Amino acid sequence: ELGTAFFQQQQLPAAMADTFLEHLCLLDIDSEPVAARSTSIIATIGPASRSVERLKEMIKAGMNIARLNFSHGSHEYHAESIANVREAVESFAGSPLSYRPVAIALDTKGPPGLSEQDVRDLRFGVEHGVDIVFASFVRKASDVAAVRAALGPEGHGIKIISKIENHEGVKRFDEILEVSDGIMVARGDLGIEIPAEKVFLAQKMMIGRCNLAGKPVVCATQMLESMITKPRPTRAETSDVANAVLDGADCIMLSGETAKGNFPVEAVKMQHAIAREAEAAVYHRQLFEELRRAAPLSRDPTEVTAIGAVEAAFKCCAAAIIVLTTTGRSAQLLSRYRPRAAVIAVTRSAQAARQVHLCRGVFPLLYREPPEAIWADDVDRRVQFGIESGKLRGFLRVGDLVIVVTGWRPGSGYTNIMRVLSIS
Amino acid sequence: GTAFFQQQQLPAAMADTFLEHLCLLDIDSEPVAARSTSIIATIGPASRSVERLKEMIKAGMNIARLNFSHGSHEYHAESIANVREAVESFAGSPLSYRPVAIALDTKGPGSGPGLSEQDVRDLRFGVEHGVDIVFASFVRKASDVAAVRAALGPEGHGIKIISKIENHEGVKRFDEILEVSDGIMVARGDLGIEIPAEKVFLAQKMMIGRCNLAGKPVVCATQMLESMITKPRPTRAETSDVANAVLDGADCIMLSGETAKGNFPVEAVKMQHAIAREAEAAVYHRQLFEELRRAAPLSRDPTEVTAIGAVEAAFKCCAAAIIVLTTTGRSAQLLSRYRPRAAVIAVTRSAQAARQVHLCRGVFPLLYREPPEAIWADDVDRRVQFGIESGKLRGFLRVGDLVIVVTGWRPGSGYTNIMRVLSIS
Amino acid sequence: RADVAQLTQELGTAFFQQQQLPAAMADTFLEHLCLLDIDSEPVAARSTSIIATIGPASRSVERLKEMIKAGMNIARLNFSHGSHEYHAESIANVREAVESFAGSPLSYRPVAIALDTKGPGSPGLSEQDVRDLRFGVEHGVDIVFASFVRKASDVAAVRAALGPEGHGIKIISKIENHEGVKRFDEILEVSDGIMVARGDLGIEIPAEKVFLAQKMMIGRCNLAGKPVVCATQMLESMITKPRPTRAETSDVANAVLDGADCIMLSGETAKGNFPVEAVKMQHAIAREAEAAVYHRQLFEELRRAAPLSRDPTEVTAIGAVEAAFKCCAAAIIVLTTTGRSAQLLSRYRPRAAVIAVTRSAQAARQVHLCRGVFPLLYREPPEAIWADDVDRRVQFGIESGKLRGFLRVGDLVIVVTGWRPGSGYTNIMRVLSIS
Amino acid sequence: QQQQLPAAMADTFLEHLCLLDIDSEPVAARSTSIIATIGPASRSVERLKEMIKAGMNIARLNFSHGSHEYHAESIANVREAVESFAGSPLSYRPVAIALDTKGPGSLSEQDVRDLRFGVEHGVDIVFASFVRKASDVAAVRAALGPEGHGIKIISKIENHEGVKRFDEILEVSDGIMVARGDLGIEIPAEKVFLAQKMMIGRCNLAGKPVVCATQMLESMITKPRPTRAETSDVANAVLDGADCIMLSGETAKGNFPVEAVKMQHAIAREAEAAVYHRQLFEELRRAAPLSRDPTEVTAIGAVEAAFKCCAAAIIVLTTTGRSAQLLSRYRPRAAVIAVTRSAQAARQVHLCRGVFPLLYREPPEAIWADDVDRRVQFGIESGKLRGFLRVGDLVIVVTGWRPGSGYTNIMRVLSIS
Ligand SMILES: COC(=O)CNS(=O)(=O)c1cc2c(cc1O)C(=O)c1ccccc1C2=O
Ligand SMILES: O=P(O)(O)OC[C@H]1O[C@](O)(COP(=O)(O)O)[C@@H](O)[C@@H]1O
Ligand SMILES: O=P(O)(O)OC[C@H]1O[C@](O)(COP(=O)(O)O)[C@@H](O)[C@@H]1O
Ligand SMILES: O=P(O)(O)OC[C@H]1O[C@](O)(COP(=O)(O)O)[C@@H](O)[C@@H]1O
Ligand SMILES: O=P(O)(O)OC[C@H]1O[C@](O)(COP(=O)(O)O)[C@@H](O)[C@@H]1O
Ligand SMILES: O=C([O-])C(=O)[O-]
Ligand SMILES: O=C([O-])C(=O)[O-]
Ligand SMILES: O=C([O-])C(=O)[O-]
Ligand SMILES: O=C([O-])C(=O)[O-]
Ligand SMILES: [K+]
Ligand SMILES: [K+]
Ligand SMILES: [K+]
Ligand SMILES: [K+]
Ligand SMILES: [Mg+2]
Ligand SMILES: [Mg+2]
Ligand SMILES: [Mg+2]
Ligand SMILES: [Mg+2]
Repeated sequence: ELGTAFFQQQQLPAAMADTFLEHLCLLDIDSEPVAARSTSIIATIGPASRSVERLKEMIKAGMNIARLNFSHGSHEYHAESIANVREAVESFAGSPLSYRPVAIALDTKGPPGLSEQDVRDLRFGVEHGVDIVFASFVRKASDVAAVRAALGPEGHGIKIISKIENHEGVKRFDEILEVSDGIMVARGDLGIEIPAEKVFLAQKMMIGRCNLAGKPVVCATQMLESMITKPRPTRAETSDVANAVLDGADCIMLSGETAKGNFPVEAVKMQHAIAREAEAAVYHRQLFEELRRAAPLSRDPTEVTAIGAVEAAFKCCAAAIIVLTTTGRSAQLLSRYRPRAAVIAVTRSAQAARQVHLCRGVFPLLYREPPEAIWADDVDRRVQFGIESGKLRGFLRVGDLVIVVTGWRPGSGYTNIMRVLSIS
Repeated sequence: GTAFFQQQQLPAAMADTFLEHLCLLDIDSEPVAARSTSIIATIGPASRSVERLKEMIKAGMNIARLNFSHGSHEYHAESIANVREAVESFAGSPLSYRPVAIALDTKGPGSGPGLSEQDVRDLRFGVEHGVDIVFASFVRKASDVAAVRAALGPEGHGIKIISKIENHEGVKRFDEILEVSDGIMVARGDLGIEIPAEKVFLAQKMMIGRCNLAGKPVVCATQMLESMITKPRPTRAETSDVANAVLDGADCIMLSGETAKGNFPVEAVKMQHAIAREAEAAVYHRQLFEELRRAAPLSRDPTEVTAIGAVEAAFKCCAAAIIVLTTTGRSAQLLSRYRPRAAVIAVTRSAQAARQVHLCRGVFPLLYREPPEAIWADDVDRRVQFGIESGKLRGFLRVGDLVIVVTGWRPGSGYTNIMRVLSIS
Repeated sequence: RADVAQLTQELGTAFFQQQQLPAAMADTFLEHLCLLDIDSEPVAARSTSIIATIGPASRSVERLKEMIKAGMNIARLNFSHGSHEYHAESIANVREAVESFAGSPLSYRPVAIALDTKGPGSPGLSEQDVRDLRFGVEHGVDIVFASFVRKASDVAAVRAALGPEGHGIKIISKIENHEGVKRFDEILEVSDGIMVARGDLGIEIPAEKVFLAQKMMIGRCNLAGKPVVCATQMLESMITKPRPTRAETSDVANAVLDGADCIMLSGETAKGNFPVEAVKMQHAIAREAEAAVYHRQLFEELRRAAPLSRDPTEVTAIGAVEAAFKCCAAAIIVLTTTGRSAQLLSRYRPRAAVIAVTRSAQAARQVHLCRGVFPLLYREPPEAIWADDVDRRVQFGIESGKLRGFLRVGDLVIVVTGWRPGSGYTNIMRVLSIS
Repeated sequence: QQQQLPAAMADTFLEHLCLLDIDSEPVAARSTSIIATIGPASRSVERLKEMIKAGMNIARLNFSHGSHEYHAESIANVREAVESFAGSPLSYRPVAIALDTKGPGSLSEQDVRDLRFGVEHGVDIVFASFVRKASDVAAVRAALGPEGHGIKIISKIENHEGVKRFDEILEVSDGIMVARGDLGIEIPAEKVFLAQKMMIGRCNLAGKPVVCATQMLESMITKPRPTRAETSDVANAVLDGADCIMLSGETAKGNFPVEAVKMQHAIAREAEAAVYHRQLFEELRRAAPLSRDPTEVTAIGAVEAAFKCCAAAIIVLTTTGRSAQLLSRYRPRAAVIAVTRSAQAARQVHLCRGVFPLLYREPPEAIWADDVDRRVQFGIESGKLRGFLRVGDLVIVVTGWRPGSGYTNIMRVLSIS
């Protein structure tokens, strides 16, 4: 079986609780997190985190997405930062146990319409192959359409994460989310635009609505602010990181903590440590039931397979859900049900591998082997790639159970199969 | 469509509380799904005619009960043959053929402590005549079940033993009896004499609840439509009783004198069929599925893990059916324990398993007769297609429906591990 | 276990093995069913009232005394049979048997008298019904079971036929056809309660659908806080046989589990060979079924569904029921003029008996329509100080409770009273320790 | 509607989060008490008057700093600023005085001296530092002597042993303080939130006050506005179920002590309206054990009645504060207005969330029933003056059958004016 020690780790006594109150009462500081950290860390790259050597330390500390703030620097400066990130990422393309795809996100300066500088900076993003755009001061659905249009003919695969920074953005949230790929709760400007004591209501509301819609939500700004000058954060700061994860955030961000502060690597390490602890403390019993009850009935086989797979993973305490995905959509639909099992996404798309870091609990594996002549053989080779990487990284052991999600024919949009596999 | 959400008590099924669920029950909401609670009809003078048995199979009879408290071995062998003859008269159309189980109900131990000598003889008769199930009378402890198992010998290992709880000791030792039995029968006639009559409903509801929790079949028996022995229509208490046995969670409902000796055997089967369909639509699945899920323990068995994943997927898309390939019936039983609204269409080559799965609510057995294909994957698809074709013929499926298909990774029993979402074309 | 540990040490483990208390503490309905125990005996008094149809088998004063002792709470007179002279003799015999026990509170049982109308037959109120309803007013009947109610205007016609003198009579509309089921909400709004008349309903709609109509109407009446009666063929075989069938005992238990305030006996008591035994059987089943009710979910659902209220009687009633559940109160003693304060307690389905102390003989008979209400008729002349008249009535309920099994030394009771005399001013809840 | 009522009616916690509205303004009075540490920046009588008006309910004196002479001057200045508002008895705000001990280090003689100072100066609460076991609480209780029988002991959990022995400490303490500063050094900083949420949950279950403390608005020591993490932290302590929130250096030595109190007040009001009462009340009620105590039985009946009619307040007559504490444990949305003649109980009841103490200084009526009705009308008049009540509102009134402590057993539904 698994043993009594297995059921004492990763807050499993608190997870089995019949009420939220009992769940809180059963939280144990001695119950150690075992699962890999599922909340992605976005680190803002600036003078303090630009060097190739510093970026290697940040990748090792847990950075998944590199943010380039186009409110500062120049095109030449950000292109050098992008090249340094790509160089530090590719320095691990040898050791499979260390290679990790890192997304590149462009944060716009902001706006009567889209600013001239935004148009130029967005074009720069397309030309430099950025994966994500954090669009500043989004107030309505037409602002997202303008950013979408500026991403031109070559950039329609770039993800647009709309930053909600003012009262109008909060009030028009539903129409913005409908046309955006995700949302960033941009607390800095939001805390100036609306009373500071109301920001938590906007954060909790937007995270809840994004979780319900199955779209990524980023919690941003001043999460570990004091770490710009101090080697350890305050009690309010560690609490804030933990509570953003407990709220349901897919990503957490570092701004000045990594862009200009004295402790960029330590700030990433701190976010990693807190997120792991907070993910184990999530009350999955009620969360899954509520995501289940609130999500409408679906006749989309990818959505139907995803809920079946997450239910199966919870039933056997599956070590992982291995999904084959071209666009990342199959992994995103698994992620919306918040499984405790890691979602190992095997893809041939280098861009999808970087973009799936926006989805909580998705661990991308970029597959570069040449295709098999028989499609079913090519599928099994990718499933075994996910198992062998999982074994290598520590996610899996022989005798573990995994859930495998695939489709019935090649190409995106046909996911409809869930298999229960025993690791051999 | 908007009309779809009007039928099969779907407004009452979406209710957030049990009280609102009751308030939304609609007499104009027609049941659409196939009747999932099995009907056991006791065979007798009123129901041994081969032509009368054909009418009863068409009316909904799933299990033929042979009461060994009456008649000789020669009488019961003629009952078995008349049953098999009426069942096999429909084998010429394999897409509409209905398997019918044969159950032997023992006389019991009487003033005796354990397996009576007559029961030893009757049980061996059952093995020799290939009965599918034994309804073991007056089971009081786990050792009574072991004695019935021993009397069936090495050749009767596949026969299902349903322990009849008919007295206080059986109720008090219920847990140990259920652990070693394949299922339970709430034998209300003797139970109502052995314990105060006003307490039988507590024993019925408790045993049904515990069997549902254990995932084992439970039969509600005796006097369900008693007045239909002489009258063409039942009383208000009788229709209520049938509906409430289904709402309690019974897998099977039974007819005794109503089919064995009465004047309305076909109409008593039609009546149970009509009530069960209405009551199944009125089940509050929202709470029931949540509770069965929360109470079911964690499992490392791939059949069990696939079953809950498949039931969850079926609810998510309002799947018309869950088509499962099964050798012993176990994969269909594990689907059935989560009480899906979707019909569990079980495709099997075992004629015995096809008969025995009638004990599990919502399992519709299809007997596959074709010899195996050389390529195993093609043999699985042909059986899946046979389920789709049978389901289309029988009204379970239409083009455009979504179905969940449950299969395994290699031949033989015990390897179910795959769930597929399929669109009917 | 932690929420019942101190109370288990105080009241004892035997207290918590009775009245299905292990099944009542269950966290799910499934676990609640699994914990039902045939050895867990009912302790509480029977709360679902029994309506017995009075006919040739149950008319004698001596037979009626046996039926009152067996548990009959409401005597039904079916105006589809007999004559005015026949039913007046039945009424007089019921009143004579009821008053033969008027010697003390520790032995008095008030019994309501209900008139069941013949019906309209082939649209408006029939001329026979106008005559029969006038008979009911003249003979002081407490309730009218109005046959074949199809719309709100049918109820208004019955109310009009009762005249100015029959304003206090309760109108229980009988739902017997498809139109009455479809127009249920408008009928319930203007009626005092409902009767699920399963005999005609089972002929008017498919017999296999009657259970849906019964469960729906009971649920809606529970939600509205109005009495609902389950009627017809509950113990049918007991007309000739001394014991009922397994379906019949199941039906009675399920009507109580559904949420019915009253259960009825028709030919079972009017013409059968075992009228007293039929009443005893319904009494035995109802007590067992009341203990098996899953109060944990039921109370939560009645609370969540009941709208917010600014009526102090309504606010006091929910507070009193909550307090009674918290301490396992033996009773909730309420002072009432019309029965309304006791009815508002009853709508939350407390496990504690609602002992209603009233001076109104009619209200004492009519509160039998509400599940768990035990009426006590107070006969003493008023005290000079109103506060001391209130205290005397509360003590009358505590004295009847003490020597009637209900209350014991060391028991907690919840007492519900008002701030001024007259109907409509209930607003006080007190926790009292009995000594 | 206002006070997050659309989010409060939600059928799931997820839908409740989705319905939270920045435009839905808080209407109810702030229920989470603010403890402000008094030091050089908040010592002056004039500064203390502005802090009382900003929302300070409990004045904390940290015996890790200063001297007995210094803290006695602080106590006198607090009492002077509090009494400057006693001319209007319908608006007078009681303020508790809490002594925070230095601690044991490697019961110390320093602590024995400081605890006797507290008894001699009439302190209402002792924040007992570094509590590791039930015997540490007994030692603090012994040092308070026979004259300090009524002082509330709030045990500070600041290390691994305190967390592990939490249950035995809570059973003998009056309440708990989650002392996050030392706890964040004694255990990994990323685990403190688990200890905070667990201790708050267990105290809510036990019906005992819990204080969230340290670095809640830390940046406000030098800056006029807090960080986004800080406002989030205050809101989350209230959402966790904390009865009190604390300010240390923010009020003791910082440049913006009044602004820090105003900030905690503003956040707490917003966070209290965002509490999901539908699930919280049902969980507190299901988990609270069955009781034969009439005060306990009346308290749940009164909270249930208050929710049923959206009562503006629950007015309770209490001697020791116990009847108000038993109402508070069910977390009613209605303000618990506690009318008390004891000045000590009025100060100590600030430890319980949603309890608003009213000190009774009117002459006693000759008839006891008349005396009770006047204390009840006093609650109504103070409520009307302070904005808690309006004509037409419904209030729940909780009283006893006989004078003296321990006889609460009555709940009445009253319509205002
Ligand atoms: C002042 O902080 C901000 O307004 C927050 N924005 S940021 O965290 O993305 C951030 C980016 C940057 C720098 C600092 C910095 O905090 C910076 O000093 C800097 C300096 C020179 C070039 C680029 C940057 C840059 O991108
Ligand atoms: O998540 P996405 O983008 O829909 O990709 C899922 C697709 O990947 C697969 O599993 C395998 O497809 P490929 O063989 O083309 O990689 C498909 O069967 C399925 O439709
Ligand atoms: O329910 P059972 O008896 O375990 O049978 C399920 C088995 O049926 C199958 O689906 C088909 O197997 P066969 O080809 O041997 O019939 C197996 O893959 C699976 O293990
Ligand atoms: O239930 P009802 O009909 O509203 O009667 C309750 C009334 O009974 C009382 O408790 C006592 O009133 P009386 O003295 O008129 O009998 C009132 O204070 C209260 O208004
Ligand atoms: O809350 P406590 O400490 O039990 O005190 C509440 C007490 O207050 C009262 O309401 C009034 O008491 P006093 O007359 O002593 O002021 C009592 O009836 C009740 O017992
Ligand atoms: O731009 C941002 O990140 C903000 O304003 O918080
Ligand atoms: O054997 C039976 O069917 C019974 O006793 O009810
Ligand atoms: O009228 C009735 O009582 C009936 O139809 O059942
Ligand atoms: O002593 C304290 O208050 C702390 O350590 O947080
Ligand atoms: K920017
Ligand atoms: K038999
Ligand atoms: K009639
Ligand atoms: K200190
Ligand atoms: Mg900004
Ligand atoms: Mg029998
Ligand atoms: Mg009729
Ligand atoms: Mg400290």
